[PDB]
Amino acid sequence: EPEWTYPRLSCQGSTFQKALLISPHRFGEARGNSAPLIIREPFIACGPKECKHFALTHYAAQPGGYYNGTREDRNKLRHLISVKLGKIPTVENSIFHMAAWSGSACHDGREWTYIGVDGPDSNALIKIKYGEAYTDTYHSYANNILRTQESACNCIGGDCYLMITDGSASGISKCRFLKIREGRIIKEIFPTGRVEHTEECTCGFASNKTIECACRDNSYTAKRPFVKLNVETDTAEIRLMCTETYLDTPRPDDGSITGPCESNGDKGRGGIKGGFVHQRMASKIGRWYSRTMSKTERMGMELYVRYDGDPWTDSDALAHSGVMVSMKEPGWYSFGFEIKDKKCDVPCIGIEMVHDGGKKTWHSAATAIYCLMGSGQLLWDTVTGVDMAL
Amino acid sequence: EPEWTYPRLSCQGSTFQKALLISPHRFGEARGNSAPLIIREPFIACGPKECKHFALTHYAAQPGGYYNGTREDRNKLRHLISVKLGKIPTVENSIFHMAAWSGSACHDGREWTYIGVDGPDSNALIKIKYGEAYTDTYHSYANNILRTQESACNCIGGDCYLMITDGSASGISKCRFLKIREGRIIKEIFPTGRVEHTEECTCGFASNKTIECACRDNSYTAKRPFVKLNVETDTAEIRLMCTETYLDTPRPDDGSITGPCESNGDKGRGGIKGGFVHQRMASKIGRWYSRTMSKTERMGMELYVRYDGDPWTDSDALAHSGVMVSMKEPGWYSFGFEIKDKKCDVPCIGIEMVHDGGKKTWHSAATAIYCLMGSGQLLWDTVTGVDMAL
Amino acid sequence: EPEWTYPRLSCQGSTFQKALLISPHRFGEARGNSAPLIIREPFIACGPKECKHFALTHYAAQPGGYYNGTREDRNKLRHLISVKLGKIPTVENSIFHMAAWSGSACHDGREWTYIGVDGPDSNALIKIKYGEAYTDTYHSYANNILRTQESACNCIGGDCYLMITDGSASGISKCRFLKIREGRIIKEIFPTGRVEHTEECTCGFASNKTIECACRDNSYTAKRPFVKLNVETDTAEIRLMCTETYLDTPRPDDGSITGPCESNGDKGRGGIKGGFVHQRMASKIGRWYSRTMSKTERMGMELYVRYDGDPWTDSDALAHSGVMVSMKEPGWYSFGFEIKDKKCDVPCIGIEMVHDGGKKTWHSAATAIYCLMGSGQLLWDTVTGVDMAL
Amino acid sequence: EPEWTYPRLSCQGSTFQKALLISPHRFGEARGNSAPLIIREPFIACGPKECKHFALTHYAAQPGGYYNGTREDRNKLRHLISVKLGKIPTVENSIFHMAAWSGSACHDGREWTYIGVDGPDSNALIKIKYGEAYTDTYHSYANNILRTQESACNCIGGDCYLMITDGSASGISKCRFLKIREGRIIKEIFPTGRVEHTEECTCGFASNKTIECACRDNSYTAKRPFVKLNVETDTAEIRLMCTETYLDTPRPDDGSITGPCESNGDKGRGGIKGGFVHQRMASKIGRWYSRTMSKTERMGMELYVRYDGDPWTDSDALAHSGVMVSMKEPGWYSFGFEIKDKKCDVPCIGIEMVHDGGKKTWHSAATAIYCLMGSGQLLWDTVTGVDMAL
Ligand SMILES: CC(=O)N[C@H]1[C@H]([C@H](O)[C@H](O)CO)OC(C(=O)O)=C[C@@H]1NC(=N)N
Ligand SMILES: CC(=O)N[C@H]1[C@H]([C@H](O)[C@H](O)CO)OC(C(=O)O)=C[C@@H]1NC(=N)N
Ligand SMILES: CC(=O)N[C@H]1[C@H]([C@H](O)[C@H](O)CO)OC(C(=O)O)=C[C@@H]1NC(=N)N
Ligand SMILES: CC(=O)N[C@H]1[C@H]([C@H](O)[C@H](O)CO)OC(C(=O)O)=C[C@@H]1NC(=N)N
Ligand SMILES: *[C@@H]1O[C@H](CO)[C@@H](O)[C@H](O)[C@H]1NC(C)=O
Ligand SMILES: *[C@@H]1O[C@H](CO)[C@@H](O)[C@H](O)[C@H]1NC(C)=O
Ligand SMILES: *[C@@H]1O[C@H](CO)[C@@H](O)[C@H](O)[C@H]1NC(C)=O
Ligand SMILES: *[C@@H]1O[C@H](CO)[C@@H](O)[C@H](O)[C@H]1NC(C)=O
Ligand SMILES: [Ca+2]
Ligand SMILES: [Ca+2]
Ligand SMILES: [Ca+2]
Ligand SMILES: [Ca+2]
Ligand SMILES: [Ca+2]
Ligand SMILES: [Ca+2]
Repeated sequence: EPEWTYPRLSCQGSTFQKALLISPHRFGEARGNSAPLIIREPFIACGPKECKHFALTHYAAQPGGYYNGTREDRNKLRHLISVKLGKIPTVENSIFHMAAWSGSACHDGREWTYIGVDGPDSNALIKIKYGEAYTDTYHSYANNILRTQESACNCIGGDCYLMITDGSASGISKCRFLKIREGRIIKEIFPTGRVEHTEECTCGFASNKTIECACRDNSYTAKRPFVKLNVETDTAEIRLMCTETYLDTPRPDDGSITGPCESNGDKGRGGIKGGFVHQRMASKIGRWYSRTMSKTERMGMELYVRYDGDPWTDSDALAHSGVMVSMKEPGWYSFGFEIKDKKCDVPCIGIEMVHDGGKKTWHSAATAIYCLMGSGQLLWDTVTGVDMAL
Repeated sequence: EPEWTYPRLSCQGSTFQKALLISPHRFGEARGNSAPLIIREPFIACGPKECKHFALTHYAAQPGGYYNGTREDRNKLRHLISVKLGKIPTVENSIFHMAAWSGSACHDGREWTYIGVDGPDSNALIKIKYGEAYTDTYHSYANNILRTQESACNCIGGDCYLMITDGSASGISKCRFLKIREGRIIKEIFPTGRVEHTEECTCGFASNKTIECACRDNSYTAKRPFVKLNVETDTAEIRLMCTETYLDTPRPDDGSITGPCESNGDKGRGGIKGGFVHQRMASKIGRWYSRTMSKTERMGMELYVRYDGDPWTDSDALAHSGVMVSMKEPGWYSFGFEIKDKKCDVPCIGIEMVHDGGKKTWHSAATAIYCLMGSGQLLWDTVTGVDMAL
Repeated sequence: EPEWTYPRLSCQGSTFQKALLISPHRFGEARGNSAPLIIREPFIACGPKECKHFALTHYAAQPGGYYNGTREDRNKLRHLISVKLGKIPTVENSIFHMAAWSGSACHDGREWTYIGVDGPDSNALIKIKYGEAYTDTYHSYANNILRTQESACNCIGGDCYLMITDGSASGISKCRFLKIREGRIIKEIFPTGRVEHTEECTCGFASNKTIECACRDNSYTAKRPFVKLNVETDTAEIRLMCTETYLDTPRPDDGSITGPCESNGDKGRGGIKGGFVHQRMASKIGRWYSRTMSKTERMGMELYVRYDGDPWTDSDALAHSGVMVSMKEPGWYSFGFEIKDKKCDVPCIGIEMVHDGGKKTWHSAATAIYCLMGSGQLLWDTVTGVDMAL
Repeated sequence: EPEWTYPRLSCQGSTFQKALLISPHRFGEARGNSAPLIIREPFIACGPKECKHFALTHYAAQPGGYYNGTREDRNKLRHLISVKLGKIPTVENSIFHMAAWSGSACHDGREWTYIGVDGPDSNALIKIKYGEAYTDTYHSYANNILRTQESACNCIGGDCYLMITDGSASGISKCRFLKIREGRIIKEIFPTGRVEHTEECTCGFASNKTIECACRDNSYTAKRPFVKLNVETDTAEIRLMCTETYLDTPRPDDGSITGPCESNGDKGRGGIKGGFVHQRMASKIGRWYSRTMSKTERMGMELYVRYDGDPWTDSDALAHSGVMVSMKEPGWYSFGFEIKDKKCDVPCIGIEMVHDGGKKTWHSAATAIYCLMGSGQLLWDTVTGVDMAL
């Protein structure tokens, strides 16, 4: 039958470049004839032959009559959808997978696993589907909005790992990792370390033995919670990223948080999901990240890379590697993913560029993709091109 | 060739949970750019690899100009259509299988069999199609609207069984079962027992030897005719469900039908097609059923279960297992179906949620899907989200 | 590689029944959101796994701004298109195959052959495509609108046969048959007999040795030219159908043409393409035909069958076998085709139901399908359901 | 695996004929319900099984609200897109391959390679994608709009060759050829000879050892730079076509450029990309070319051929072989491509037919296709049928 997928060394390259923009709302004018779905929280996951562009829709299209409520996060209509990457996610092109206001998905070499969360805020539910079949669920353990990544989960040898968390957006949210095999939870991993708040982890394989995640702390710091998960022992430990280049929004000025690596610092309340992807080379490991250009608003998006070291102990600034979205453009969630070439994996970061005109109108997003490509430096930025008044 | 499908034991689990909502008319606004088909009597049937969401279209879209007639049942334009479960049944996404104002379909492991009925009321006709080929028909035997299930037929080792019935909607309608192999009827099975009115059976496998059906009596009782068809002998017997939880609409209060199990009781005229699906375990069988929350109108929908016992003699209440559709929301036909996971079958119930705004405007439906998924209790209900004035 | 296709015995059955209606313009209202293509001359051809519904479009959709000219037969924009049978032929669902104002197509077991005719009226061109590749052409031999069937060609052992004709619509048009193998003309067959005018032949296999065609004579008779083509010798002879049930429109009353089988009779000028398909049984051959209900206008469509005999010498009336389209509905071109079941072929007749409001508005058609199905008699008729004012 | 593609001898034939017209804006009326994409620089490339129709979209549809900018060449929204040849390149039918304002693509027998260029004018970048994976890039070497073919690249035994160029549009632009294998550049080939300005090469195989290109000189001459690239040594040489039939637009009258073959002549500034395709026979090679009917404007398009000889020294007129687009109709870029029949290759030329209504309104194009087909002479021209005011 198909072989189980494993992380492979990354394809040769030393800079990211602009790849593709899926800007569905370039076709949503009242005088046009299209039906782009109103979405937020897009992410991409690839199998050996194809990538799927996922998102949580509000089950409404532009132009339409259901714009009121599209700036709300959770409700009974939101669903996990996808199209093949490169197709415009319209009413007719998309697949509705399950009811969900928080999702994830990944391919293990043989089939797709889709994860969706819905239920009341105080008692929500992780629902897992493997192909066509709904296969398992997991219960709220802290009864305050159980939720997951909003990016791809990660499979090795048929075991797919997924961060879930539950708890207050203003207090404690201790995340946990599920090991899912063929749609069924075969292990629950309870992390050790700086565990007071970890959510919206962007995860990937550092090697066949370790998964790493750059996460969001919505209450205490602008440094990202950084997870190291040993896949063989099924143990995880979390400590804050020590780099002075704080990747969350809001954040203080770089290098202004004094004291040891663990110090929380100022402007900790609030957050944003951030891009992170690995370049696995025979000798070294590159960790690529993205953060907004604004320190306080979801505007702009810049690339950073650091080779080797320990993200937990190194205060050194990450190397600035290009402006993907200028400060004039919206820069909201970003996520890492990998495209499978014939013999190696191509690391990419995707960026959600939300069209926000507030609650009085529709609310949705475009997705920009940057990927490792050749050498030199990043050459061009992405604009969505949408005028929200049309 | 691929091999014939057989019922297997159900995937482990102990509660249903909200799975998927296909609400096409969320995109049918006059200022939108979509063409959801006007449909009624939706149902789902799955093969080894995919599920198809079938329905009986009025061959008209919303927005459109052919709303006069969409509250009629039978007319020369009605057709059986489908999309892969998860696609929006729109004009371009659907496949039109045959002219039909009554339908069923199922997969035997190798190919799909589609059943449609059309023709004048006095002389209607069952038409069978295997794949692309029209293979056989069956004539009206009581000359009064020959009709069928409006839910999946059931195949075992290549033999697919189908309830057909014929006769007065407020009188006698003695059903019969067709045994169809590769699109040709190879046997007629004439049931025994309480046979005066059985229609719209929701059937499935209780094991490899027995198919059971929960049906509608539109004339005499609010209790459901319960069919047990022995697949090895190709014989069937029907008796009324004895449970005090009357599953039909309209119905009297639970437990008010005094006297022996077969007593018809009060508020017998009228009916609704009802959900029913089996959870086969090694030494226990679960029978899951759905009924409206209103005793008289097609509003709401609640889940019920009972493990083991004989439906024909057990007067005990069914155990209530969640509100799938609130009293506020439409709850029309419901049906059972199973999804094929790798080693086991997943029981589900789907719910037709009709948008009823009277004869004065368009008429159509959403489909809500609930499936056995994990443990605990059912967490959330479904709303269609459609404002019929847009 | 795939086996070459051959005619097989027909599936068991003794009556045709209503199968499917593709009425695209049920979705073309000015207030709707669809784009049905404006077409005429539809036909269907099936391979082992799928049928394709072909037609000549005017390269215009309803609603639209290019209605003027859609009642003209030939122009530089017309093209042969198709969708999979059961899909609505819209702008996006259809495939444009080649420029063509006269077409044909058939599958030989391995690939599809598409034939299209365009060029000036005095010097047009047969163009043949095999899969993606344009492979051959044939030249006008009488320099007066070279044209072909407007129905499926017929392949046996990899040789596909096709009627083409050229000459005056009011005078002599001596048809010829091409034997095409893998897109290339390997033989030209010059018919013998009553050859003064044969066009728009509907052809099919009577056996592995003989192809037969019921054709149109636009100038001299209302009896159809009937072709018998021996596939082994590659010779064809044509004589008029002798049945008193004249299948052309216009036509005199049945049985009013006195004299021998060859007599032309009255009301010979004008014509219509007619349905014809074979039911090949081990012992006997049924020839199924269709003609309009009106003797003079393209209104209504009735089925007729005759078993055995010689169509050239038998004056006997064909057996009336059902009203497919009533006299209130449009009945224009009709064609035969066969659907491949697992072990046998299912004969069908398709009917073009044109929406004609004259030259001041759009002009297009619906396609109704009737197929051999069970026993008894034909039970229901087809209406397109379209109101040309919406 | 499948094997590598090699040029083969061409299918037998001696004239081109009108094959297919893809006119998307026949469906772009404000009162219609379609979304044809606004595109320019279309081209076609075929693999063993299918052809893809590529183009450079402005990421806007007709009707729509983003027409300001559609007469620009380079901007951050331009993307390489495709549909299977014969599908209408609409918003939902197309696949968006990468951000690109200059492109090429071709199939090597196993997979597709897509090439896009974007980035600032002074520092643009070639991006290569093999299948789904972004595999390599190539930097600007003259810092003045690095660009490529806008027609198919060409693969032999897995090596795909591509013309890239860089430099002033009214000065020096010395092209280079990239040899790409499975999406990675394995060699740069620096041409020899008349090298001062070569761009938008239309390339193809003259045999298994030589690729030839007919290119555009936008600065100095109306004669086309003619490249002969030896595939075995990976060396190229460029000299101007000596034919008195100048293939560029603008151009002086045929034969007015006096002096030796390499004389630049008059009306050299400005240009157009031009069609060119080979007809390989056992002992003769046919070179087919297209040019506008107007000597100064992009109006009309005529076919020309010459068999054998050396394009670099033969001053003889090319033989005129038909009007494909009349003086009345737009004739913009043209390109060559080959379709793969079972045993041989079919030469074709496609023509971009731009709808030009000025800067004041939308701008886009149809594509007309002519292919070698049978014998005789070319019979009919192509019109787009689009009224730009609708
Ligand atoms: C489950 C849920 O509602 N998650 C929210 C998320 C969350 O709200 C914060 O992370 C605080 O915990 O914030 C945001 C956000 O954009 O700030 C988007 C998410 N929207 C959705 N996932 N639908
Ligand atoms: C054959 C037919 O017309 N079936 C009717 C059905 C029927 O009248 C009752 O069951 C009484 O026999 O009622 C209903 C209904 O919703 O009450 C829908 C069905 N409509 C369709 N399935 N088309
Ligand atoms: C090639 C052509 O123009 N054929 C005509 C056809 C023909 O005109 C008569 O058969 C007389 O020879 O008539 C008709 C018709 O509907 O009467 C339709 C055809 N339309 C198209 N094939 N486009
Ligand atoms: C790279 C680029 O911008 N190419 C231009 C091209 C160019 O200006 C000339 O060849 C001079 O170098 O002209 C034209 C043109 O139609 O004249 C189209 C191209 N547009 C695009 N392919 N996007
Ligand atoms: C991971 O392990 C698999 C299976 O043993 C191997 O194919 C793959 O190349 C390994 N990845 C590395 C070395 O990064
Ligand atoms: C039914 O029998 C088949 C073998 O004939 C087996 O594969 C399947 O598991 C059985 N299922 C039940 C529920 O007995
Ligand atoms: C036609 O010939 C083929 C090949 O010999 C055979 O398979 C088929 O059954 C024959 N058809 C008849 C007997 O009608
Ligand atoms: C080129 O060579 C290949 C074998 O390497 C052969 O298949 C093909 O026919 C040849 N074509 C020409 C034009 O020489
Ligand atoms: Ca924070
Ligand atoms: Ca739509
Ligand atoms: Ca009842
Ligand atoms: Ca006639
Ligand atoms: Ca459309
Ligand atoms: Ca020039």
